[PDB]
Amino acid sequence: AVKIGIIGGTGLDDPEILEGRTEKYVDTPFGKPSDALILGKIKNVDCVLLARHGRTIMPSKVNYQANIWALKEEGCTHVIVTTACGSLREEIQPGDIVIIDQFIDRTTMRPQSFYDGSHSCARGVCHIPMAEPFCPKTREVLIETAKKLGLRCHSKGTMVTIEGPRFSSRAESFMFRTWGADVINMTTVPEVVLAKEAGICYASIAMATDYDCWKEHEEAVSVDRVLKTLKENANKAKSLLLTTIPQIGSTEWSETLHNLKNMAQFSVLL
Amino acid sequence: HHENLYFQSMASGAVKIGIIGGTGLDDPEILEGRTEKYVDTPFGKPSDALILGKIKNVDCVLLARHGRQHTIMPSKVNYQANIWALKEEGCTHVIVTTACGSLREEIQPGDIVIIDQFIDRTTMRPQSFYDGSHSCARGVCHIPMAEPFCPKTREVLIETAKKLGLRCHSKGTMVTIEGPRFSSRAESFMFRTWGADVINMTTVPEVVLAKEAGICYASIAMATDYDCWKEHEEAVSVDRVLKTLKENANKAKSLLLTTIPQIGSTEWSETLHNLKNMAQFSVLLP
Amino acid sequence: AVKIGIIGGTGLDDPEILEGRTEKYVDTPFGKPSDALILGKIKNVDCVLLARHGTIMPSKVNYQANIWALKEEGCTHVIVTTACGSLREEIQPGDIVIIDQFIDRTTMRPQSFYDGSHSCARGVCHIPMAEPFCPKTREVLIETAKKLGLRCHSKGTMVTIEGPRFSSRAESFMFRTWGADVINMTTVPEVVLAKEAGICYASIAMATDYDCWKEHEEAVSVDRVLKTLKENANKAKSLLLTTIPQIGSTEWSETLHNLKNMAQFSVLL
Ligand SMILES: CCCCSC[C@H]1CN(Cc2c[nH]c3c(N)ncnc23)C[C@@H]1O
Ligand SMILES: CCCCSC[C@H]1CN(Cc2c[nH]c3c(N)ncnc23)C[C@@H]1O
Ligand SMILES: CCCCSC[C@H]1CN(Cc2c[nH]c3c(N)ncnc23)C[C@@H]1O
Ligand SMILES: [Cl-]
Ligand SMILES: [Cl-]
Ligand SMILES: [Cl-]
Ligand SMILES: [Cl-]
Repeated sequence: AVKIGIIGGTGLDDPEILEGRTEKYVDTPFGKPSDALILGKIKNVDCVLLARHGRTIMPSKVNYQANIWALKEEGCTHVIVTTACGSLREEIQPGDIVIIDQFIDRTTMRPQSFYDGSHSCARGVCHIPMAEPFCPKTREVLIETAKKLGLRCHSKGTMVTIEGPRFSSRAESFMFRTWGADVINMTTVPEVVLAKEAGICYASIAMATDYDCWKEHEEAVSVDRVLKTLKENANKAKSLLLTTIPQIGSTEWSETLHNLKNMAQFSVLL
Repeated sequence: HHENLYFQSMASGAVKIGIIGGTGLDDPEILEGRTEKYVDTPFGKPSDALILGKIKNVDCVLLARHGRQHTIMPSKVNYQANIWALKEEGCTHVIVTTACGSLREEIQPGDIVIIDQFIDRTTMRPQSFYDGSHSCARGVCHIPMAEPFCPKTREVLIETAKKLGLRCHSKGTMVTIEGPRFSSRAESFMFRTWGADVINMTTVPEVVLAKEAGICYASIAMATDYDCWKEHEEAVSVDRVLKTLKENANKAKSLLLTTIPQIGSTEWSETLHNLKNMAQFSVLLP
Repeated sequence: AVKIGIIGGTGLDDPEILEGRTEKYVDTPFGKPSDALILGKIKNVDCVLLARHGTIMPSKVNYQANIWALKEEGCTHVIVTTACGSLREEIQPGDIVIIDQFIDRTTMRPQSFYDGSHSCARGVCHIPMAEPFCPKTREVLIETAKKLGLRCHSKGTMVTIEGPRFSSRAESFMFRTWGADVINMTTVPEVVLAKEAGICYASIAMATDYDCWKEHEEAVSVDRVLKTLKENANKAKSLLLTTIPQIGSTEWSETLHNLKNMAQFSVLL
């Protein structure tokens, strides 16, 4: 029974889309999620929407633990998120989609495990594998769905997640390029890590909104530029989600989820 | 439009320089109309009292980063309180000095580096005023860092160093490490490959916060050692840094003393207006 | 008077090895060590054994308390063993690496005793890290590995990640480009703190996997690490046991004097 948690689900909380709507504030052993969980069906598939920043909060301080724990406890099998990001590559243009497959962690202040010694709900030490952080099957549906829509889309990409809330210096932007990063943001880590500990199939839709500050004869990133590009291109990620959702619903998952569950279980030392 | 014109003394309808690490400037021969003032901020107490006065007829505010008696690790300096206090005093500009390690052969111990970029290797440090917990700084601030250092100040610093005939480097990338330990040799080498030119423990987040405050910030970096990457050269130690600082402090002091009046006679309204705008348009609110 | 603190001393707590055994729980100004200190003689050399995980995630190990306790017991030397991932083809699972450098990728960890909050450690300490690992110990380790005929690497850079998660593949690749050779979760800040304490510290790294960078190879997992450790723990144990008496017979007065001076002259008061 597929149930899709959606974080950053641009415009999905709408009576024309979300049927049987219901809104639910929850508590978790890690605290309160960013906002109420919005429950309903989209194209006959059970979904749970969660707004990452609420509606106020810096990326460093988002309660990623509470957010993922809540989605797990609601019964989500899948999580699909959207994020804005900066492009670190010429061929990734503003407005393009990137179905990211890897990350580089540049965060510093963020808890990244549920298994923190302090919670009876998550006993022991968890060393979760991260060789493949993102759900391959969901990513493949995202890719094929983008092609069906005729959208500019990149099939793979490495996201460097910085601590923020400041944007990167130019020396930093250049060094990230040399480390192999393709796109840059402030939220992928530790969301992806925690979803993996929870045995959830997690994938990210990244939309490039600027070229950070590395580029020649190009204007550097600002809040205003991001906000304008998002406004011009949000419709893309929304169509992609909306078209992906029913395909997730009709796909077989038992083996995929069984392996995720085993991987998470055998990562824990008691 | 408006020209700032005078006629028979009358005009129709203001630089203040915060100085952090201001080597030897707290001296009656230099600082005229001295006054000393302990302050509170919404982010706590600054490292030390603010020393107020005029230097070559320009209003200045001196602040010791490690406090009087150099008692605090770079990780635990209250950068928020320091920058907020300088802002609240009315500083338009901040000029700091820092010691640093050289990562490049051509940056010799004793050389000045007018840095233009940084690489953050800190881990423990608040880097914004807009932290959700202060009514004085509401919302989320994503401040741009493409050009972290005030270009106009940097230019005056460069041209002033040339006038004095000092060995000086016009650009440079500072890697700021968390400390208080110095870098391993593997770290030192990797920093070189990332493009860092000098190394220290304080530039981040001082530079970031000044930018959020709409202050024109520049740094005078003085190389005191070659860190530990170098052949037929002895590695950094507290004692080597101290010795090199002592031999070379007169340089940064002259540089400042000669820069100060040039900042005072330069036009800033447009520069500060743009900084103010950049800071304002960085903040998100519902 | 040589006294060897041993962290991760796989199988040394045994009546056939540790003579005059005694077990001692201690308090330090930085809290409780991971576990009791096990005191005794191994091949007539005074040792102190400490179990690093006592259960506890690497981020939350009390490295300060562990090193302080070993210092307070009089340890002149610390020799540790660590599992690690290999970032190089020629460092095979089961190999020993006598590491000589580190790259810090930790974020949450106190790395000094001189934290402003302890009268036992007043002021600011800027310890040098050009040579984080005791050269003389390392040389004995290398020569001893050769005598035993073990596969051993004379140098190596350890990247210490925060954990508890393993690295992504993008991370694994980038660590290679930075010059790291092996990967773990504990070397930093253990090595740093031992240096502040004036202790000659060296590390025996045993590769247990190839992390996740490699082709035609299966990625790291808790189960793979554990299996490889089980098959190869004997090697580090024989190496320690054979190193210990050579440390005992070596002259150290100048080496320790210089470490003591280096630590002392690092402190601003
Ligand atoms: C209300 C809409 C406008 C928001 S602008 C600030 C957002 C954008 N987020 C992602 C983001 C896009 N480009 C980036 C870049 N170059 N570097 C790092 N992050 C990014 C992070 C952040 O919290
Ligand atoms: C005035 C007291 C001098 C004590 S020496 C330690 C000082 C020097 N600061 C800068 C500094 C110079 N060389 C460096 C190097 N190689 N790496 C990193 N920082 C540096 C950092 C620190 O707070
Ligand atoms: C006895 C417990 C075994 C559980 S496996 C997880 C252990 C192994 N430690 C070292 C370790 C080996 N391979 C590594 C890799 N690829 N990356 C990072 N650390 C490693 C870190 C950690 O605390
Ligand atoms: Cl880093
Ligand atoms: Cl983000
Ligand atoms: Cl510094
Ligand atoms: Cl480890």
